[PDB]
Amino acid sequence: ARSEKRVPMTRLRKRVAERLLEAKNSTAMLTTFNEVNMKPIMDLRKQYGEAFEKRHGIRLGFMSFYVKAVVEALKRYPEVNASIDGDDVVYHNYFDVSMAVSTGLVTPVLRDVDTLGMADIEKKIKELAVKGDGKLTVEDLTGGNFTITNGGVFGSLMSTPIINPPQSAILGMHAIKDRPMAVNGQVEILPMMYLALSYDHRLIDGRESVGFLVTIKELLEDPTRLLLDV
Amino acid sequence: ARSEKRVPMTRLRKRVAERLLEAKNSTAMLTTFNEVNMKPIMDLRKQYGEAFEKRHGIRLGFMSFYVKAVVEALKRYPEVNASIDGDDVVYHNYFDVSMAVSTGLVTPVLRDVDTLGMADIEKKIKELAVKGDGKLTVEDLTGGNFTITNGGVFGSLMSTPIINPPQSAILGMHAIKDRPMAVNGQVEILPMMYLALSYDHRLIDGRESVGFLVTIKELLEDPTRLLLDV
Amino acid sequence: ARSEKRVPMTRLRKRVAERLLEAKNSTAMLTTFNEVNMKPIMDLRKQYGEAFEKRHGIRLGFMSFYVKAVVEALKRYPEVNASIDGDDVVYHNYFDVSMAVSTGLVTPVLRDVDTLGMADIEKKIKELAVKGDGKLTVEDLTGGNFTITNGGVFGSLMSTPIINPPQSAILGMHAIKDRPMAVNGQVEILPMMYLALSYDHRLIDGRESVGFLVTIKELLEDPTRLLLDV
Amino acid sequence: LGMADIEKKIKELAVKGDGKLTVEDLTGGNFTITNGGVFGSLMSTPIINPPQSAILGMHAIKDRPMAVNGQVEILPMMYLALSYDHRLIDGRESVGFLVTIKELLEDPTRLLLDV
Repeated sequence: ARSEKRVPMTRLRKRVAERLLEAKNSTAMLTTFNEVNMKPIMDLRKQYGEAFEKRHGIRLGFMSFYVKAVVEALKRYPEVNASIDGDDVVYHNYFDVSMAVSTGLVTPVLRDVDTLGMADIEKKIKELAVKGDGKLTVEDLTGGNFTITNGGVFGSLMSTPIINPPQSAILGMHAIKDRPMAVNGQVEILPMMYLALSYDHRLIDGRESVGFLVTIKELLEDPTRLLLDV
Repeated sequence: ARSEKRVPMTRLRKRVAERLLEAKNSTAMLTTFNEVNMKPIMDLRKQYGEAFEKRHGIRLGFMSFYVKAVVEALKRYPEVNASIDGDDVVYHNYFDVSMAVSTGLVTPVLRDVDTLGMADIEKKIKELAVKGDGKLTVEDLTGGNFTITNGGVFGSLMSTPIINPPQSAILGMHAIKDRPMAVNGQVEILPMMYLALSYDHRLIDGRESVGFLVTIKELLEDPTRLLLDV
Repeated sequence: ARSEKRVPMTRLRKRVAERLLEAKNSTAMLTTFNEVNMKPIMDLRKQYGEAFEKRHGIRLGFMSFYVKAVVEALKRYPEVNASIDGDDVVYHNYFDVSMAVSTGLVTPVLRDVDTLGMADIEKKIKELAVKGDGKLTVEDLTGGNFTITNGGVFGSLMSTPIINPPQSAILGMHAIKDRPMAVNGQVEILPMMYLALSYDHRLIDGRESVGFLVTIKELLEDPTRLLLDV
Repeated sequence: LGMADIEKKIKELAVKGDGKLTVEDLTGGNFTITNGGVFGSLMSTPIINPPQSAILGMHAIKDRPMAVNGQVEILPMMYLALSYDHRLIDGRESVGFLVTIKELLEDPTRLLLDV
């Protein structure tokens, strides 16, 4: 009933807090943005949804497309898939991608997503999403070379994600909103989504950060490009 | 007439500078953005402007709407209305909102805005705006749980506000510009304004920061929601 | 063939890294954004391109327009053209503008651009761009009061540039994209580009940062304003 | 001088025309610009002011049909007369001198680009 209520910082919250503070003071974090047209993917889902479910027992969603795109990007830009280890740059020759799941929020790791099929990525993601029960073992919460954080779920237009050290970058998805867009001289309404790539400028430079995000944009706007490799 | 002019840093400027530098190194500041359609409010003002003035002797402006919206948001998200006191989280059971007034810029405090009527908020805001004469006593400049900073006045499209410790977040208004928008399958021009909520990620998390801003968006786009509480 | 590859941080990369990290911890960097309509300039270039080339032997591009606009802005806001020297504010009475050229990226300096003609600025910029051969002497890489960094070249929509100490601000250009825009009640497609001005809030305040960017916007949207001084 | 400045100085002299015009003001000058549109002057022949070599005469701005990219449109047109001492200034120059004026007046931006 008094004007101020002091509640002791729980050890967990206290640990997290220090982490976040050191995450921002240890790195030279910067953020680059871009936008993507979710029309193509949304159509793929409308056309092959049922088929995909019957044939794989798992629903086709956005995530597998994002993860597939991220891996191809990580493949073209190993710098973004590397970490800084004191006086070293540790290039990882594998592809583990951390994926934020609500619970606070937690970062379970999808391992070797470069070898997984979409149905598979769709299943694993569900596993972790489901384990968020509270049965998330730290053997699940460790590692990861890159992180993808969703936020559209809340109605997030655009924002600045915080890096997750020792990782070098983080990709933040946002809400898909209809937005007027110029398309071949004509203005048309498309389901647009902003992408935010925050990165450690100590390791990753402009050209790369930009190109990394463009690549994601390209492969998401026409998944077929994954196949042709253009 | 020489190539360089060295002017000694005035003690005031020097104090401020150190503050700003420690404000950014002490916290894990992040920024989340969104946009609002100022059409509704602008209409309320056109329709009831005169009436409001005659009946209250004060002009109806944007501020009272922003402050009312902020308080309701602060009410739904006490975390954003709390501070971090060393090893504590101090939840404030009252509603003081700092409001940046030009002069440098100064942060006078509106106290217990949760009990004020719009006419009242309109008057108090004027008082402080007027005292910016230079009769601003520190009994006015202290406290505040949250801060609202206007910048549209200069033509600011969008930007990143800096937190004002010990406060946990800050809401930055910007210029209202006509922008094509998709409205029920049709593109229409609306008076849009971007909102930037910068916050201390040590205390406030994504879900909250996002939801906090969405709520503001919702209540500003239809003030009636304040009444129905939806 | 192993999962991790450790490559020693080269001394150069190591020096840079420390710099970037201290650039972000020493200052209270903030970023303000805006957008510009590149239609006007693009037309000037289409109309007078040939003429300009024949008469000056150098092609007319965007850069000279940006630099001319920046100088006029720097002239109206000396604070942005000043540095912080320990306990001092060093106002520079000259106009050197650092310009990022790819090679990593390097910041050659254009000296006294306030006295240069567009043809001249076009030539000098080419010199440095060409010396990027790798014949860039540090007598070229030193100094600079402000920095302009291009990124549209990569497809950069919008981003946050990092300040280059001892400098106080940095202007980041981005990709020019057609975007629907409201123009006198009618929606029309214009070649729009976002501008990001990051600045040291220890020295430069909102009003100034905003106004500095608006001015750039104004002079770029109608170069004639440089002549009339309005 | 900046335009604002030229605008002020011109006013000074226009105002001193009080009758406080000192010959220290009335001497010199390399070229002369004479306005006449003020009276409704369509076009005319200005007289040179020796020792000067030429003189530019402005005239009334009148709407006149004009061909503009295959289409006839009404524009606020004004004739320019450049009278000059042919002993020193030749055709090519007199013509080019006037064209240049025409160009820079039709698009002031050209002053900036220098084209």
